[PDB]
Amino acid sequence: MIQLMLYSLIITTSIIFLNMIHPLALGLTLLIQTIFVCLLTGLMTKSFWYSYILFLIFLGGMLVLFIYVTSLASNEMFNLSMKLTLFSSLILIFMLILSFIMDKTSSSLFLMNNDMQSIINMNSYFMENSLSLNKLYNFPTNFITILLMNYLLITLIVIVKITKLFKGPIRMMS
Amino acid sequence: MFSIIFIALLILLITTIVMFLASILSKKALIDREKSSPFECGFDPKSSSRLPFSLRFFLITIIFLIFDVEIALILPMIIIMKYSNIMIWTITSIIFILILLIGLYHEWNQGMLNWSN
Amino acid sequence: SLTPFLRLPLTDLTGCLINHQTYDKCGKFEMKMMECFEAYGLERGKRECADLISDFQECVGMQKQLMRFHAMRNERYKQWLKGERKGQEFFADPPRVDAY
Amino acid sequence: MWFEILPGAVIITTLLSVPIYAMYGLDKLMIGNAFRRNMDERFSRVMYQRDFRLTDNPYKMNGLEQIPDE
Amino acid sequence: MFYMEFILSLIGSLLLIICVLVSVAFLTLLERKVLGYIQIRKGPNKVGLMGIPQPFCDAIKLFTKEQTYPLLSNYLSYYISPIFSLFLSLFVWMCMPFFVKLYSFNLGGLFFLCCTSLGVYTVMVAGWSSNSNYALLGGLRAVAQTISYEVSLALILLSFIFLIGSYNMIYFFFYQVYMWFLIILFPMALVWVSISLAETNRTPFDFAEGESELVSGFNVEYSSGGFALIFMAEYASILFMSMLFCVIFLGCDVFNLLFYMKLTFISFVFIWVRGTLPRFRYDKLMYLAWKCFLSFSLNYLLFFIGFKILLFSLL
Amino acid sequence: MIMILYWSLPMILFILGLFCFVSNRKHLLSMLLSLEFIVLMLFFMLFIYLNMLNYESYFSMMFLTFSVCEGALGLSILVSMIRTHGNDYFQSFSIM
Amino acid sequence: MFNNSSKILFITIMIIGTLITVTSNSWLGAWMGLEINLLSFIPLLSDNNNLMSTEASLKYFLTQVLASTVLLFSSILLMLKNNMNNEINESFTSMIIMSALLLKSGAAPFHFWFPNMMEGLTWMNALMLMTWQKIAPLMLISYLNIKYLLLISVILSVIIGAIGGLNQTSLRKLMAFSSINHLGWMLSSLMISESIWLIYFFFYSFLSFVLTFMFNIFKLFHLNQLFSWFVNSKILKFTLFMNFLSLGGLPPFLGFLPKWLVIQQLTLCNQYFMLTLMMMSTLITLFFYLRICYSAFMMNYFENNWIMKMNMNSINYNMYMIMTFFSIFGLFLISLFYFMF
Amino acid sequence: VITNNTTLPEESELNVQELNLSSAALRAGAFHLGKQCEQANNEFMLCRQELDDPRACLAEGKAVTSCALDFFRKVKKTCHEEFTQYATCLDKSSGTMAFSHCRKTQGVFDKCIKDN
Amino acid sequence: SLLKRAWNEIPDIVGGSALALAGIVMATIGVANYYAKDGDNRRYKLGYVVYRHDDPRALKVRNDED
Ligand SMILES: COC1=C(OC)C(=O)C(C/C=C(\C)CC/C=C(\C)CC/C=C(\C)CC/C=C(\C)CC/C=C(/C)CC/C=C(\C)CC/C=C(\C)CC/C=C(\C)CC/C=C(\C)CCC=C(C)C)=C(C)C1=O
Ligand SMILES: CCCCCCCCCCCCCCCCCC(=O)OC[C@H](COP(=O)(O)OCCN)OC(=O)CCCCCCCCCCCCCCCCC
Ligand SMILES: CCCCCCCCCC(=O)OC[C@H](COP(=O)(O)OCCC(C)C)OC(=O)CCCCCCC
Ligand SMILES: CCCCCCCCCCCC
Repeated sequence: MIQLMLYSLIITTSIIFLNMIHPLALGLTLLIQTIFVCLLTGLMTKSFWYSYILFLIFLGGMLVLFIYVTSLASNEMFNLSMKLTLFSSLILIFMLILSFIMDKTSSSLFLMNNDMQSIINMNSYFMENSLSLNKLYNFPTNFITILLMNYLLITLIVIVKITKLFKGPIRMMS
Repeated sequence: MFSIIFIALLILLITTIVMFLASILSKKALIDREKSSPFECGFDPKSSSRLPFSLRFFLITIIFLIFDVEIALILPMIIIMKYSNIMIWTITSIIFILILLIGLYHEWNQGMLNWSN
Repeated sequence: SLTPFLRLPLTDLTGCLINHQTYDKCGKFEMKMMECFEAYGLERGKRECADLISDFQECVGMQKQLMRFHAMRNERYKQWLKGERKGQEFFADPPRVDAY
Repeated sequence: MWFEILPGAVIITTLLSVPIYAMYGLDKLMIGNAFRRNMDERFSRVMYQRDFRLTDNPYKMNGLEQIPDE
Repeated sequence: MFYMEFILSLIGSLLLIICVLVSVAFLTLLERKVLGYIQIRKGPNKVGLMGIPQPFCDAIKLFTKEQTYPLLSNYLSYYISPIFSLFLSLFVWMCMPFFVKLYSFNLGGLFFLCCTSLGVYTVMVAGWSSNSNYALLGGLRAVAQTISYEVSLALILLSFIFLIGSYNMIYFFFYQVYMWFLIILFPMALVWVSISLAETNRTPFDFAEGESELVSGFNVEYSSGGFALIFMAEYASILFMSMLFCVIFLGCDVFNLLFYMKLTFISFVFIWVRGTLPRFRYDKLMYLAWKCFLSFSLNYLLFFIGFKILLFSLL
Repeated sequence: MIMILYWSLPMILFILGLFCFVSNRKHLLSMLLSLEFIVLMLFFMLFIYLNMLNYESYFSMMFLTFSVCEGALGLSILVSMIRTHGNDYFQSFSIM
Repeated sequence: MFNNSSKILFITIMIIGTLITVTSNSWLGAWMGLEINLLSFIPLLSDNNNLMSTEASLKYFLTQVLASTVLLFSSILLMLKNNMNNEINESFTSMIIMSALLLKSGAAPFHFWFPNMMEGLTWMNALMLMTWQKIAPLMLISYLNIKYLLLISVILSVIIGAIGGLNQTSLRKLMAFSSINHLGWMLSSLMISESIWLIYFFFYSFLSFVLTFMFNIFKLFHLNQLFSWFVNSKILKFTLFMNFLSLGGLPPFLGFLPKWLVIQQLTLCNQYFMLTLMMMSTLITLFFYLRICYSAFMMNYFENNWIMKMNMNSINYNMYMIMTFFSIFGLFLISLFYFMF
Repeated sequence: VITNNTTLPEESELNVQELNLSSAALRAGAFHLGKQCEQANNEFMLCRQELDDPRACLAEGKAVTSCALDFFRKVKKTCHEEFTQYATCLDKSSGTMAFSHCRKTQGVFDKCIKDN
Repeated sequence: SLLKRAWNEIPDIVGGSALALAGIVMATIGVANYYAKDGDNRRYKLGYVVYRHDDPRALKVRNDED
């Protein structure tokens, strides 16, 4: 029931996100979108780690983007429309009705949770995020992690090169 | 996590009831023309706050974003120490923190952690 | 799986990225498919490993099992709409939670 | 002089001690066990499923009186 | 899951919310009394019996004064932000390690970091939507402050987690049965006290609400309920990081009254730093949390990585 | 039907995000936010794929790292617009 | 590359990312290699003293980020349906993978970013854009056995890249439209023989790498800058302009050989109609090559009077004239080669 | 999936008496149970690992449940009240039933086991 | 020369570098102590593992005292 509610909320916020001209409307819409996407991703995995990781990522990213909102397109008009509110309300109540009259066994995800796994699975009895995150630090794929460290260092070098700090601060009509 | 959703909705409901009770029991006086105006320390503003703001720490913000996704790859290895090869875990962990120290000390050497000015 | 074009030492890290060998129920089937993908090749394996490809595909993708389940669920609701299945006896006896 | 700081601090000490100790009563009123079952590990959750399968109360314990004489 | 649980989880969460709110009120009373006694003067003494119902005087007045309907503001975004600020500042308190099963937070550090990042989001939304220059400056100072302390707060937490081996804060109790972690982590007792004041926007890092650099910071257009929920959100954040100083550095036991005495003492320390040290500049805050705190966090993380490999071979 | 009942939704939301990315907007930062949305829906679809498999969800952080470095590249391009222009209007840039 | 060692670092990470892409046995490793290549190639192509180079970098960034996200989307769909890294029978998600690869490569009808962005570049970054950045999407097209979509891309690329290059008198956009026309010959060879594609790509990159050096050294950004270009002997300019007849496919020059091996391998594989469609395309490419060749074939020109001495680099002009000899008299090495057997 | 060609054990085979003790009663006396049922548990889990088929090792599961039932009858005949006190202490002493929370009743139960 | 300037102007960096060098030395000592004995064959094993007598992993099983 909660998964179908998250489906309906993600659909309604995606309709809202496709229709917003103002960057702050897009920012708040993608705030509630990443909240609902973080909860939905959690439902699929045995543990709740990557939802938390994705939330730290997408709250570390738009924290910067608001500073660029206040530095570029700080002055732009909001335009509320009754058509979008009526459309979102009608679609939202229609999908809550459709989710209430639906069989929730057929609409549930086939991905296995921590309790959907059987009792005979001895790997399920370990600590909940151990075997999932193991291959980041194991022998076949530590070199991809090495490549990611060097990639992030090269990324930082690129950011320093193409954002020249000695040219001055950035604003509109600089 | 389903209980956390319900208690988060209950906290949001309780705070909205608290704010609406603060609005209902507030003193209802008539709105003056210059009461609603922005403060600006007692004088006329000359400029709206929607005027563009100068950013002197753009490089620090993007370095913060890069370092935060670097934080997102450190948090696994608390769990991974008891279940992996100790040699590979130490090579990855000490090489991770030393590469971060090379990057941070190199940008300290260039002075890119200082605000543009 | 695919092939490395102009393969170098840089493909040794990439080659072990996503596979079913790490504690998965399907991987042995996948391993068998990889066996003929090492024997027949990538192009003769599309024709001479049609049995081993399909077993891995409906083992990890679970296509035929989920089509079976959705045919079992739709027939019960179809019998309820047609009136053959009573509303009180619409669902069967539930399994024990200690089962599976 | 300085002791008047202690009114206003003990209330922070007492009231924040309220939501733990009250549950140490409020479980014992209805659960019968002062500690409700923790669900951190998978095995504790599976054995909680076993207890709630055996009895409607998972905190009601089946002793040796359940076992038949033979 | 048993039905009674849900009921007792709801009851314990609501009782925790009510007790944290009244403890926020008496924390304002405690700050106004000892912060006076930081100087020569006294605290509130006349109203009520001995100043005890003084937060009730402060709460009756702020719930009855006229709501500001500002002119150039976006009122539909200005009205909602203190509600969300109080909502996350009370929602973070569900992470509290109970010895009973309140909530099985296996990932309490990540939950704490998420609510920590979200509280400053409410602060910077309330700063922008007031449509005042001082409010926008306080909001941008809050964004620069959280960009300064966020990665430093995370890496310092990881070092404590390494001493635990798990992300569940009740496992802090088993590793502190013989002694407190104040013996080992005294440089990050200082560093976590520095970060926790930057988390709660408190002196020496009070740039989001400045009384001399700006005029009340981002609270310049908030009055009579919006200011009240913003103020309780800030003080509940102060109570939460006082609790987290008591969890990590001190004993994580909750069945002793000495824990709540220690929490009142760490709250007194939070008042005590404000009454002694002057405020920084946020230029020096950004030069501090990027070149000193982050480097020390990475270095002592290396020290804990080596010590945990040394300890694991001996076991 | 099986492709319709499972994972048909994030294809539709990714198509809506792609249409939000290419729509006639005044500013580049709206396109950066649409990039963040299509990162979110690619995370959803990749997470469905990595959770059919049991213990291969470690890859889900690498995609986050490459996507954040994409966003950092876009943010630094947005800084480099100010080094040459005074604005981020897409009409103000050269069409040829 | 020029004026900084960090650009040499960016070239190193460029080579590393492209070789990570083309060696990947999974689409996800190829995707992250494309991310590394994009990360490497944004800072080269960015210059704050040029107002149009940043716009060209923005156009490249938006085009590659849109094409990389569609590529990962259809890769995830291919893993969702046919759970191995490839597909047994061809379907629509393979066409979405091929279309997202064709947006990276710059082939028609997804070609429109490519000469509109090349006006903002220098010549060395143009050479890196239309030679090395076509390694990674074209080598990933080889894993897909789709004939109609590739054939439509081939026909559209050879039609547009010939017709479109007639209007521009700027050498960068004209050479970009020439690279679109030579992309169609590469994609036509991609579904008959991967080795023949490698040979056409190597000789096309050789002719591009020698025609860039004539424009990079003397800074020839326009067609009339060729007419005003001073040489100390007009026979030297006559010989240096024979590389355009080489790139047009005229024998007995070197560039007849890769076109000829593509035509031989196409006729052995029983394709005749699209080969005939590519015969009419390369006449128009040779036609807008000849407008450059007007600047040296008439042997005497009404030239500007003030300039009297021509200037060049030492090592760059030394390396330029090794390859100009092999772009004219390169068919004498037909006996030495052993790839084509 | 399960088809008509695959055999299954009948309902008369699976209708035997099963251990219906709670979690605190199983955790109390858990260390003394495996010293008596070391042979059945190891054989059943070894043949459950490699055979990996629930139809196999059914008699091994019968032997495991019979050994556990015989041990619980032996506990029930002699000083049932000490086991009741230990199981009640282990249930009521902590959330996760750790043996370290109360050890006095564990000592009394081990003293009764050693005396009997 | 440069150590006195770094110890005068940035002393927390010098103290952190000493702590990190001590951590690198202790990591080397811990890895060498882990691999000096049979550290891969741990005494207590996660899960329920049973080995037959003819298995090659059977004679590697430790018989130490708790
Ligand atoms: C030389 O030149 C100069 C001049 O020329 C001569 C000048 O003139 C001036 C100008 C100067 C002057 C005019 C005077 C000088 C100024 C000063 C001395 C100012 C400096 C002093 C201070 C700032 C004071 C010291 C600071 C303190 C004490 C910190 C605390 C201060 C506060 C204001 C905090 C109080 C606010 C509160 C308490 C908010 C109220 C909210 C609540 C109480 C909410 C809590 C709620 C509860 C407890 C209960 C709620 C429960 C609920 C909702 C749930 C319950 C439910 C149930 C069911 C029970 C200057 C500067 C100058 O230089
Ligand atoms: C994570 C991000 C999430 C983002 C999405 C969040 C969405 C949340 C829901 C949004 C709903 C919006 C509804 C808006 C309705 C009001 C619109 C409005 O603007 O009202 C204006 C009004 C006065 O403002 P005005 O005069 O316009 O002044 C501005 C001039 N510059 O303003 C007002 O009067 C202020 C509002 C007063 C509301 C009072 C409601 C009536 C009372 C309700 C019951 C209270 C009961 C309390 C006691 C209970 C006891 C059990
Ligand atoms: C209005 C919402 C504000 C934002 C809340 C963000 C919470 C943290 C991010 C996240 O995904 O956390 C995953 C966590 C996962 O749970 P945990 O892993 O923390 O705990 C297990 C849970 C009963 C064992 C402890 O979920 C939440 O925090 C629930 C959020 C409810 C939101 C309600 C409104 C839609
Ligand atoms: C900088 C590297 C730290 C870790 C070193 C691990 C290997 C130590 C020596 C092992 C010899 C067998």
